[PDB]
Amino acid sequence: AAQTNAPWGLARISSTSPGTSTYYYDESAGQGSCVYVIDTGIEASHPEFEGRAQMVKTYYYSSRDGNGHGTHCAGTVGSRTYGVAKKTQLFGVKVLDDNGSGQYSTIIAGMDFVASDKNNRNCPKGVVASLSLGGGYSSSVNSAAARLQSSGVMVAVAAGNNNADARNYSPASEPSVCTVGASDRYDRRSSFSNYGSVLDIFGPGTDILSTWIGGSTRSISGTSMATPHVAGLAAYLMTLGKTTAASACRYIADTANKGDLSNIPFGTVNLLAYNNYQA
Repeated sequence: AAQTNAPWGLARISSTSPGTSTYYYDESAGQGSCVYVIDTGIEASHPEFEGRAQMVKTYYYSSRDGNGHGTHCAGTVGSRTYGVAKKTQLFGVKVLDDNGSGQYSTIIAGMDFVASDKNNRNCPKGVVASLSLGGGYSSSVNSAAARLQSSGVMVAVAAGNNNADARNYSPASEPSVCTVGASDRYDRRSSFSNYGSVLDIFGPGTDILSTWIGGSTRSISGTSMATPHVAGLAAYLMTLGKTTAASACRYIADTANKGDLSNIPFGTVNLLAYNNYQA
């Protein structure tokens, strides 16, 4: 399938070259997979989600996304226009308040929630969790992400926006999850993207158009935007039967566009997420 005039990041993940504007993907489109978006919530009523998004948990007085960040990330996973996996099911877990902040204890509870809650959902092609969040190093946050992954969920986490080594941030520094850095439309490392040995993959993260609250759209930048590209890609590849939750990160790295990014420091992988879809 071909989506013309797609956001640059969607076009990038199906291309061997930057500078194109059509997204190419297998029509299965993540059907039968599920992606949990652990964030500020999701505006499930947005027409871009086509009824495929729902809130499953909040730790606050509402499950509504009063911020926009979680809606944007969910849109990159799975919205009809802005999403990688256009037929996946989206489940929102509101661990972040409407100012975008959350206590680590609530974030940990949300991760353990997903590990159990997947047993209450129908995801025959597999389960992914997208974590566009993080703070300073925490062994307990890392361990929660490790448990979620161990439980059979493909966990993708943002590397962080500190232009520094991700070793000092969590859950970015957890080895067993998929830590995602950000690139721009010219195949440069995004100027804010963290780096380091713990990164597994880069995805589009500068000037990413997606859904926003109030039934709107907007373009924002961050490793928070790169992470859902990878989460959606995992869901898409699992639906195709090309990988599994336990190995999706390594499969994405194995099949990535290699050596095409600039300003990647020595010791950080030079790998850009790629669906290898051949029409």
